[PDB]
Amino acid sequence: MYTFVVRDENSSVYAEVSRLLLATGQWKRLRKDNPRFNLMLGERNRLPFGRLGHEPGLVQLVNYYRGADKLCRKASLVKLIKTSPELSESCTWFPESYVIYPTNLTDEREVFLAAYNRRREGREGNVWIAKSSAGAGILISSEASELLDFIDEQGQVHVIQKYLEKPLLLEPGHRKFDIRSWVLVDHLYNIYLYREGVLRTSSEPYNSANFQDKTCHLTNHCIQKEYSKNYGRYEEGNEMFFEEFNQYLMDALNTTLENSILLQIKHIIRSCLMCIEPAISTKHLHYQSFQLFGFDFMVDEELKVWLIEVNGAPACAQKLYAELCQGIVDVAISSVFPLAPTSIFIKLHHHH
Amino acid sequence: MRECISIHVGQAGVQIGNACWELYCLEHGIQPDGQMPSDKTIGGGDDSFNTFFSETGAGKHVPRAVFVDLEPTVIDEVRTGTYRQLFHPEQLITGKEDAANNYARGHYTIGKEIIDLVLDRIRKLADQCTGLQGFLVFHSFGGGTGSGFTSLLMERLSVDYGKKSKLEFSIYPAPQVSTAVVEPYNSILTTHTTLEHSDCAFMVDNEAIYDICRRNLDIERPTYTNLNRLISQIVSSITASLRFDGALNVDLTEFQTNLVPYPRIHFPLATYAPVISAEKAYHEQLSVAEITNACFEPANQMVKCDPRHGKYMACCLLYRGDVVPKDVNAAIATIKTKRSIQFVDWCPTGFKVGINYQPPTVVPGGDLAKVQRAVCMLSNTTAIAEAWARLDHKFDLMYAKRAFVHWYVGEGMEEGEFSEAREDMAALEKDYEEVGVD
Amino acid sequence: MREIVHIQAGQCGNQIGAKFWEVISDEHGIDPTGSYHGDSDLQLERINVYYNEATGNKYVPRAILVDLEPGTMDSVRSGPFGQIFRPDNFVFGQSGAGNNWAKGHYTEGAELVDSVLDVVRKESESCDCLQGFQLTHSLGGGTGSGMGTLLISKIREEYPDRIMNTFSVMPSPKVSDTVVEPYNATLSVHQLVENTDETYCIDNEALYDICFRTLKLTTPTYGDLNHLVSATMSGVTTCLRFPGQLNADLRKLAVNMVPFPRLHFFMPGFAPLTSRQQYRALTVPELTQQMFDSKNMMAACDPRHGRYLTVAAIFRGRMSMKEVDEQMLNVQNKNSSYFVEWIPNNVKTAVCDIPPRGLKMSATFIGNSTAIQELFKRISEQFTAMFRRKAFLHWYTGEGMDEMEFTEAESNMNDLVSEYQQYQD
Amino acid sequence: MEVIELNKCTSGQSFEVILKPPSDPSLEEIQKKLEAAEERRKYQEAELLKHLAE
Ligand SMILES: Nc1nc2c(ncn2[C@@H]2O[C@H](COP(=O)(O)OP(=O)(O)OP(=O)(O)O)[C@@H](O)[C@H]2O)c(=O)[nH]1
Ligand SMILES: Nc1ncnc2c1ncn2[C@@H]1O[C@H](COP(=O)(O)OP(=O)(O)CP(=O)(O)O)[C@@H](O)[C@H]1O
Ligand SMILES: Nc1nc2c(ncn2[C@@H]2O[C@H](COP(=O)(O)OP(=O)(O)O)[C@@H](O)[C@H]2O)c(=O)[nH]1
Ligand SMILES: COc1ccc(Cl)cc1C(=O)NCC(C)C
Ligand SMILES: [Ca+2]
Ligand SMILES: [Ca+2]
Ligand SMILES: [Ca+2]
Ligand SMILES: [Mg+2]
Ligand SMILES: [Mg+2]
Ligand SMILES: [Mg+2]
Repeated sequence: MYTFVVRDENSSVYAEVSRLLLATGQWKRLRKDNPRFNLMLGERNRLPFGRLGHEPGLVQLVNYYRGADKLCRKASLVKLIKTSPELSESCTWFPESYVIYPTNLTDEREVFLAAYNRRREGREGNVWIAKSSAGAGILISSEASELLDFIDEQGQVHVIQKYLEKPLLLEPGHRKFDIRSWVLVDHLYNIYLYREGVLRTSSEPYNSANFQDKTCHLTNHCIQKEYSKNYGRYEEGNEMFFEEFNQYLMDALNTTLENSILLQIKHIIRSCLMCIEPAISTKHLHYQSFQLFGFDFMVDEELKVWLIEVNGAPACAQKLYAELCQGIVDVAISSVFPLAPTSIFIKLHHHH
Repeated sequence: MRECISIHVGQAGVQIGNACWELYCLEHGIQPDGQMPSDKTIGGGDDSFNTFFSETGAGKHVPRAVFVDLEPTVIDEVRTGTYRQLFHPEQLITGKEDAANNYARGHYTIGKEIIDLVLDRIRKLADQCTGLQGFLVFHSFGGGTGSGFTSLLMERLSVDYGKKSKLEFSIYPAPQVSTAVVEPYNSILTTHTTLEHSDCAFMVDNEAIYDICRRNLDIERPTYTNLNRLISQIVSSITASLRFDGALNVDLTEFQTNLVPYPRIHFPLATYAPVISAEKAYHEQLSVAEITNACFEPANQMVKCDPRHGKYMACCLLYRGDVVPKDVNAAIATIKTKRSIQFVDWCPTGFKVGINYQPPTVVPGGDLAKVQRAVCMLSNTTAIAEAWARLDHKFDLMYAKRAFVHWYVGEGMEEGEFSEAREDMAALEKDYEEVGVD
Repeated sequence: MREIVHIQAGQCGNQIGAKFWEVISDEHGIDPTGSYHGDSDLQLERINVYYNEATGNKYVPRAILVDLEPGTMDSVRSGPFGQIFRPDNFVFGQSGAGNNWAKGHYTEGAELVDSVLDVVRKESESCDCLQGFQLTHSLGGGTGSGMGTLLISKIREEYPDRIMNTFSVMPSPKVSDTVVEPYNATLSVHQLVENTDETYCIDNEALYDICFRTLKLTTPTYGDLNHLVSATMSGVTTCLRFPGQLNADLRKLAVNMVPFPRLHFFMPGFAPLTSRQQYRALTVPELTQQMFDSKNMMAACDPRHGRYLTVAAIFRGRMSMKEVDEQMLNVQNKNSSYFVEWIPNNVKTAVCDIPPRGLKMSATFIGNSTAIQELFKRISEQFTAMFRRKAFLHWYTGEGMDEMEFTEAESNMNDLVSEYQQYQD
Repeated sequence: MEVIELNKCTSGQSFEVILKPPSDPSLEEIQKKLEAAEERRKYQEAELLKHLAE
């Protein structure tokens, strides 16, 4: 009879896993402060890792990799890419990014203006996007004066990265989109990619001559469902799944999702996670870790994939809650606490 | 030459002191009867081993140690054990009834009526020192004596010996080998009143020594003898610089200079390797790089924690056996490129290395096998603060309901001394977070 | 040299205490004449905790026998091990207590108490370092209850810093001598709540049912109930009589078992309990599953009705200490809803190599459960069923007492219940 | 990767390697604390005996 606790009532994902665990009749739930547990579904922030793995006779398991914030923070991810030799500054699949601290507080202000003045002098497209983690708060502008003045009006760290002025547009619609991939990493640090991704598409045609209206530029599910007037027109909930998207790539572009995009996504995930493995691995740790990640990608009109950000506490598409949650129990939990396919994941083999 | 006086308080301190002095004697070639054939100066001399041993006219080498316990059962083992001939009765002080795992009882009730005796016995060992450096205090956090009487002894030592350094070897409480529920209280009480009196403290989590014995020595259920034989190896490696010719950590002052830039943060984390089973057929001897690489594995740390998520303030490497500087630097270069070693920006990113060519001495018939080289790393990591968080948390669970509090108030303590001690820890956790996290 | 002074008072007190010295004397190799004839040194290691060493290597139980009538103690002296007890330590009267607390506490008992304390003071003056006292007695009678508590009240006055421990047989109507037993028990319970550090609650009903249902005894006797108390008493005291680090002395055990001064009433438990299939080897999982089962507990309180404050287990015999930990850690991690979460590690375990007589291995259970409030709830409901009509009060008022003192004992124990109630939530 | 202060002797040697540069109570007051606790005990035992006298 395995025991587990819950310390994040707002998690739509592990809320289902908890419902599934109890449905097995072999997992028992305890109060959120009972240290005698096998599995912790811990809080997002200030998760007390230091108190894990100190109960005699209990093998304890947690659903967050301590130190993964280095990959799931806007400024942290950028700092990780430019410093880690495994990724280098010349990284080809990550937009040219810079970390900018508001002037009311290292800082890459002058480094950003240099590359900004070289592009302005070379006639090249010079549209940048400013954003931060403390957002629902984004500004898209081609003028460096506006981007900087916008950050100074705030009080937290921000990041300016090159805006993809040539994104792949779906037809009919002439609309933008992003791709979400759910990746699971078990205690053994196997990298499993969920065979099912989603495209959170924009219901508004893309307009390159007006970054003031951010309804056709931002593909966030909440922005389209509030400020967009064509929500749910071409697909249900602005969510196109890999089947329809794969049929489109073959009818219009004469290629496959696997060949044109999925290969690059699988390469990115490996390089991001393999980089930080020696920092977060729980191979010889007194407790064990496993975490679900949500990667966001961009696709330009040349079928190149760019990495936007990584989400540490991602939600799931409504239609994929059952299949994915059950998979988490199979490869991440039961692998350590077995119960008395055609795997739904795609293992990304690598060198530990 | 300058002398060092060792003090062992409580059962944990006393038994650990037994295992060490057994080890010191094997290392310096001292026999159970105190004789030392290698010492050519009979009845005197200022050699490096004289920092721990005095000499009589008859040629006996007598430890500079005092054993204190409020109950005589554990110290009687010393008076009749294998090394009974080393000590004389003045060195072994025993009461008649212990502190019942009650810090208040050891510190106030019982401690007040015996404190003046200990100081006198220690004063007698000080009168044999031509230039005393300081004291090494072995004790436990959980025991009533180890926690309660120690904190008092430290308060008085800082009064009778002002300019002298004091180092602790504290035993962190671990349920797997403990039958006392109030040990969090004692640990947090003793850390509070002892903090401003100790200059450097090596915490040892029994949980760590326990799992290292089960994992590396294949001991299904390790005894205190097992835990102590291992803990005496670590202690030996840390005190070796004081007992042997050398230029690193040559006096107790150097321990604070090299490991403690900030006063309150004086709890270095210790890592030791290799620990090899004597019952093993025959082990492939590890290189310098392999044993140094092991110093950054959580399984070999005296306290379980994750240094990858802390910041180093200092770092020493103490080697014993077949080791030459050339090999040490090579392993360090390879570990930096693979490991996560983040230092605080106001401290240099460096390693002080000491090497003693004599390899570790293993107690005949013990659990550990003889190796040709071994290392012990002392690194001041903010990650050790995890240990305080664990301990302080349990303290809050019981104190929120005032459980067991009446036992302390009943020996004369004030309930306010709890929260006062707890708030001192909350500040100690804050100083650690102010130094490590961004 | 941490000596314990034993006191046994009254009929029940002395018949149980007698069998108690029969059981441990066997374990330490002490024959009925006081001579040692064991084969191991672990027997004598901690022998002076309960025995004094006389001339000729004779061991004399450090025990005082007390009663207001000669009958029971005359049987002890003529009994099996009767010749081992110190002759002077037989302090007894002739009037009897008539199952009256008032008589044992204020009138008859008070006339004999000074002479019992003369013997206690004589056994203590010879102790190198006295740990404390342990009293065996019933609460439903007149002597062990009325005078027993009178003795504790006076031993605490003369020895205020020594541990006072008692084995108290609680009364039950299904196993009853007189209808006044709830009166005597309610009055004693207040004394114990004030002047005892540890009280092992033993409900005669729980003992009866264990003999009837589990031991398949068709018609139990007081002797059969006393066999259980003997074995239990031998069990909880193993930590004291043999070389062990866990709960070594009486005060250390209190510091780990009593988180609040008034909640010091324990439910003991034994295992195995086998009916005569008695030769079957009992495994460690079996020892543990039974040891925690309520049917093996002697308070007649269902633990699953309250929460455990602290727990102390003791395993006796040659076994796998690794397999003990695995199973103990299993029971905790399978029912963590019945252990309070605000006391980390409130379940300790001690191993002993010497098993009791006739068993390869065994386990003794010591629980500080809030479920004990059910015991004091029964006693209170029976007390009030009669006191509301003032029934049978004339036996007590005739001895000097007033109805007010009854109303106080009533409110005092209802408080004790309310105290056990707030810590269950 | 610098090595500084290399000291060698018969029984070993010690050195230092730099990878990157940076960027009480008096005796009177202890006796009072002790006597203060000894006083709180004496008071509590008096209340116990006073209680036992009543
Ligand atoms: N490593 C190690 N730990 C020990 C040893 N003896 C006791 N301990 C630990 O010490 C803690 C209890 O403190 P003790 O040293 O036994 O208590 P004390 O100093 O004798 O003080 P008293 O309460 O008066 O008995 C427990 O957590 C034990 O795990 C030992 O020999 N080696
Ligand atoms: N460099 C870039 N070029 C083009 N579009 C970009 C971009 N960076 C971000 N976007 C747009 O912004 C959206 C993602 O914003 P971002 O991820 O920075 O904020 P966020 O983290 O609150 C959304 P989520 O966490 O749900 O993925 C995408 O829909 C994408 O279209
Ligand atoms: N277990 C057990 N209980 C007893 C025994 N004798 C009496 N009792 C119980 O003790 C209570 C009566 O107390 P008793 O010892 O006769 O009073 P006293 O002798 O005057 O002090 C009743 O509830 C009985 O059930 C006995 O030998 N064993
Ligand atoms: C009140 O009597 C008892 C209470 C309990 C037990 Cl276990 C046995 C007896 C007994 O043997 N009575 C015999 C007598 C009533 C004739
Ligand atoms: Ca000499
Ligand atoms: Ca000082
Ligand atoms: Ca008379
Ligand atoms: Mg986000
Ligand atoms: Mg002790
Ligand atoms: Mg009777």
